[PDB]
Amino acid sequence: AKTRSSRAGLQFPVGRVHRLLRKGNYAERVGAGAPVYLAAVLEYLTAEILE
DNA sequence: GCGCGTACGTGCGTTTAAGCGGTGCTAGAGCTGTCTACGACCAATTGAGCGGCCTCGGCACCGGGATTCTGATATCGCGCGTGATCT
Repeated sequence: AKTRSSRAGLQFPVGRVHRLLRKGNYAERVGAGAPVYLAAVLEYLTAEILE
């Protein structure tokens, strides 16, 4: 699978989250797992609200 | 506004443990050196996401109907008071 969400088994965009973390002036560098973790958390909260 | 009653406040006595000074021990926070692997950066490219258009059906509108339901009165039942009868 190409998309990083598919690798992480998520419906939210890991690539977009990584890009925002980088172009958000949050830190000099952004780990590889931070976008995955944040996408998973956002997906969980979205599902929790939508249920 | 009035009246009650009781529950905090003020004060004195007793008790507890906070506080201060002192010494000891070591746990971990900080610093230093070294090294590796993770991420930024770059290039290529292709595919996921977005804009737009179309179809359709979920829901907003309107009309008619069922359903509470809120308030009063009144009827009926129950309770209290007064009158009549019996003991």
